[PDB]
Amino acid sequence: EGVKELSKKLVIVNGDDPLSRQAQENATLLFNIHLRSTLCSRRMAEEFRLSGEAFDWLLGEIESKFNQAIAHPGEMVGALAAQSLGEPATQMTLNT
Amino acid sequence: ANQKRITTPYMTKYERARVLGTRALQIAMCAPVMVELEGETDPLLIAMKELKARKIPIIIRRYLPDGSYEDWGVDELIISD
Amino acid sequence: YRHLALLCDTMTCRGHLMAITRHGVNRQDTGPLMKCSFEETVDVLMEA
Amino acid sequence: KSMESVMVKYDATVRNSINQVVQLRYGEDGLAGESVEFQNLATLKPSN
Amino acid sequence: DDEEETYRLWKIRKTIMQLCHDRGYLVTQDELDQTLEEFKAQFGDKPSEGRPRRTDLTVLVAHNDDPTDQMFVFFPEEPKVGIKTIKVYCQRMQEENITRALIVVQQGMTPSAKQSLVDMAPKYILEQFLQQELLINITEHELVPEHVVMTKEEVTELLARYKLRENQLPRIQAGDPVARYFGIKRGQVVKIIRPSETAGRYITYRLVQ
Amino acid sequence: KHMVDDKIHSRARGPIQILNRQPMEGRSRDGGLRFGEMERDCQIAHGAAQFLRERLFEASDP
Repeated sequence: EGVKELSKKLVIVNGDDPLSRQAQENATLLFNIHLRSTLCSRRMAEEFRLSGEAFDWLLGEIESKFNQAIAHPGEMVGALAAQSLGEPATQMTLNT
Repeated sequence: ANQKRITTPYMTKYERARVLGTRALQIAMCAPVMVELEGETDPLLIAMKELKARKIPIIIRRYLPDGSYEDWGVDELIISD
Repeated sequence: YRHLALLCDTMTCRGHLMAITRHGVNRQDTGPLMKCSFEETVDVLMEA
Repeated sequence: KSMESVMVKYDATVRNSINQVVQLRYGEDGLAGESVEFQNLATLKPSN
Repeated sequence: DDEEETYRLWKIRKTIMQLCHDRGYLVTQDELDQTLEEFKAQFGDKPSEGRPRRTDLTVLVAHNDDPTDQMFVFFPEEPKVGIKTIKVYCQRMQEENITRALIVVQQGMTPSAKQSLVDMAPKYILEQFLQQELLINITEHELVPEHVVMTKEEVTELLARYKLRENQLPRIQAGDPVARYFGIKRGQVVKIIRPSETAGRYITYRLVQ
Repeated sequence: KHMVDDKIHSRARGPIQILNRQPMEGRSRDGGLRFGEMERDCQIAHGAAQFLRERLFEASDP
């Protein structure tokens, strides 16, 4: 129930359009799979053995980290990407 | 309306930088202040105390790319910091 | 991969290839003063 | 000078100066490049 | 080579059936994937100076629903098709009640007949193709992601929900072989489902213009 | 021959050219520094729009 609640907690696409929900699920499809794979009950019960306070504190930490990990709007992403590809060209050599 | 809130309630670093700078500006040229201060001279510290108090008398107009605008008050804007 | 895929999709987003030349960027109507700020100035302003 | 114009709007999509949508999300994930981290997935590769 | 010719014709019919199935016309499973040896037993293995030859293996395939519009294919004996021959084909579409036809030319197709097909395309829709481009398939490639042509209701609700227009939507050229394979006219929207390395799946939207 | 005394200089609102109202060049005339094209683009990449605007319009030629 905690991992399902977190999987419903994280959001990238808002709205209740079924198109929006499908886009949201395809956007966080890989990440939801990875977090459910890490939070499988066998690994929690055997390999990790965390308490309930540790578990819901962890869920809050993951939600806060993802909330920080969202992309802010208005960032100059195009010039950032053009520069971020130009710099490894400067480092990389034609004589390599 | 309070329902059509498409953009995220998480206010951004750009927004916090702009409001911090302008708040420090009218604090610097002596507009009245409504957050309680422990004694400081610099508008930068006064403005960051205001920002962490979340009591700014400024509402942000965000231009959604369709042509419409949406207003976001700092009180209901949740701070990433 | 974010920046790399963003570069490639901005390259291919116009329905066709976009070589980074005057010979393409003059053909896309992306602002006369963008075109002027590119390497050719007088011709693109003069055509605009 | 090719891509001085691409930035992300408030609806978390990518639009140019012409405001043409190119990416629905930034890097098709909407996640920051400083925030993203290397990760090893254990689901893929082991036997059934 | 006779065997090469009959293998080519078998693959031509196979890809035509797969094209019709992916386009949305009612094609039975045996023609969708029949054996090369089954086709050889069907037609006689000898396209060169034999009882199988061009136009013999044409099909008239109806749609999955609303069978009023049906497509059919032309196989001219000549390599370079004649305008008089495509006028005979025009007479065949006139005597039929269906307006959807495809033409398969062995060599290059004449520009006079190109301009002709541009002229009479609006009254009845005719599409030409070449032996190699319909000998190989495009959607089977791993580089090529999934394509689905969306309809007007989906287009309207899409534009309403994203608050963008058709010019703001990214385009795809009409003469691209993907659009030629899917038979899509000017200003029509196609969704593309693509495998995403960092997100699993991506749904991108393009407009044939 | 590279001496720090010969290399160091700084400017605070000196002369302006006849053709354009811009700072001098070279420390002999107490010249101004060229805030160049790629530096402007990298300032854009940082996003300091007000800083770039003040550096480009009113501190140069309002």
